Amino acid sequence: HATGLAAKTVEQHQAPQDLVLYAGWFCPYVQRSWISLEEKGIPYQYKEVNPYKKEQHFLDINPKGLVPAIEYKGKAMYESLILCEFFEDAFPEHTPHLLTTDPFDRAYVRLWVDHVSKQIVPTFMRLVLAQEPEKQQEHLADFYKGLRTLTDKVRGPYFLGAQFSLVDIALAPWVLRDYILAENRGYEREAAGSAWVAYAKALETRESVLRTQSDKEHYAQIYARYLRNEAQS
Amino acid sequence: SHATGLAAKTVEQHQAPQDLVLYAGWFCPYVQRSWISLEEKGIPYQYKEVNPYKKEQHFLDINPKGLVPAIEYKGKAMYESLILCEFFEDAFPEHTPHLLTTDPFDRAYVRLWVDHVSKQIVPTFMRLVLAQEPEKQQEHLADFYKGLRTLTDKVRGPYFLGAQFSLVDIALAPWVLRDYILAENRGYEREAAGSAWVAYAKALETRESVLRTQSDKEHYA
Ligand SMILES: N[C@@H](CCC(=O)N[C@@H](CS)C(=O)NCC(=O)O)C(=O)O
Ligand SMILES: N[C@@H](CCC(=O)N[C@@H](CS)C(=O)NCC(=O)O)C(=O)O
Repeated sequence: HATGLAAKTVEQHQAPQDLVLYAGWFCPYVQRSWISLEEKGIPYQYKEVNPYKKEQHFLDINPKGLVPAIEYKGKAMYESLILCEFFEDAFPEHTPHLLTTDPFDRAYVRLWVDHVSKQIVPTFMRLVLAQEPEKQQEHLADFYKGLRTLTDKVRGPYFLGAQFSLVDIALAPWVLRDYILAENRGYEREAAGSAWVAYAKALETRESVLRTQSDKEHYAQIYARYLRNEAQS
Repeated sequence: SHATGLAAKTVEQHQAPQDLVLYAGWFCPYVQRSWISLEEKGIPYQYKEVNPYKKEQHFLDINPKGLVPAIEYKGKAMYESLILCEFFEDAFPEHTPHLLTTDPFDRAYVRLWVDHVSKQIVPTFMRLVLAQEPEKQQEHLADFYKGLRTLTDKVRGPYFLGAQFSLVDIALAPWVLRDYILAENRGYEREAAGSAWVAYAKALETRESVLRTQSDKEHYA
């Protein structure tokens, strides 16, 4: 179960609601969708899914079995980024608009969300799973490269500037987890450049992000998560 | 090096300058996705052919990654076919049809299945072209059929959502137009994927906006 401030948030979201969020406290993809709900003040019921003992209703409405998922007005959806966009569409008067209202900026947000999903997050995983120091160093260099492609475009404090957006939300969960890299894979924020130092700090101090954060897990736990993902591959 | 057939007429019809400039390659199925959306929605555009062997400096200036499709609109530029398709919905909100629908849940549903097209079906198709060994080719073809049935399990007909044409259809159509490559070179035939695939491919490749973007066929080279 969730701990820290996240435990407070879970306890405040036990009541039934039209929107049900099927979550895992540990899951960074869930955190993306959870941050969006906390940013926009959308009402939601939080249900904790134990992946080792998934309940039957969850599987009926969500047979692929991933979190996050939602049920809303009797229909179900999954995929963290799709849910983030769905919250924008389905609660149109619940500001902030995390894609902006501007058509080009919305496209630019989607482009850089894609960079997070395609480059940054997969390399984070490959670095955790790299075994030889040489392969670890190669994947760490690639992590820096992918971080720096993004920080080249960060206006500050957030990706678009003052306006928090889905680019920030897509990435923030992995900032919260980068102590794993610092403690086990030779990473330091400073080695990716000062812009990353400042942007990481901005993401991890965002109040919505803090409200979804549990106590730090151990390396063995996340490594176990990645081996389970491999086993489901 | 230029569009042919029906596509050459469409190109000829879009040489005048417009607010929206589409940087295109006639052969590119990703370009076709974005081109189809413009033709569905009646958005004014100017078509510019990018020859990949001699890219204009201005195209590289405003689009350093140098991919097509790309657009220039109001001094700003963007690329990635599906992002452009969503951009057309947002930037031209009164040009119907709304190819992701106007319903929040159905929009998410469309996004989910565009992803399955984008992340599963098209990559498998591409692994099957490049595979050379019976080993990888037999595997990728089986995978390809698996992805098609999974999709046609949800096709309502004539199109993915039913009567309403959508970005799921658009994301896949260019590879329906190209599946003769698989048929002539990799043991593929629509009929092995089920009657539903046969009908849905027919529906996609007879779509007027699709036909407008269709050049003569290329060879396995
Ligand atoms: N692409 C998905 C990834 C979601 C995902 O992989 N979630 C993991 C937990 S972090 C999961 O639910 N795995 C299924 C399981 O452990 O049984 C998304 O963006 O939501
Ligand atoms: N993910 C891109 C793929 C675009 C792509 O690969 N375009 C090819 C043409 S089919 C290209 O421009 N390659 C660069 C070149 O050949 O110069 C999209 O969806 O737009």
